Amino acid sequence: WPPRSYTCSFCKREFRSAQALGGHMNVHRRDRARLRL
Ligand SMILES: [Cd+2]
Repeated sequence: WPPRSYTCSFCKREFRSAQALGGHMNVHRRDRARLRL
């Protein structure tokens, strides 16, 4: 978890937001889409 960027844990993806991550983590629910992993 860097200063100018944060992780969702579930997508282990670094983002440049705060509230967008909180919301983006709550949007998590299965894959149900493409993407190899
Ligand atoms: Cd996420």
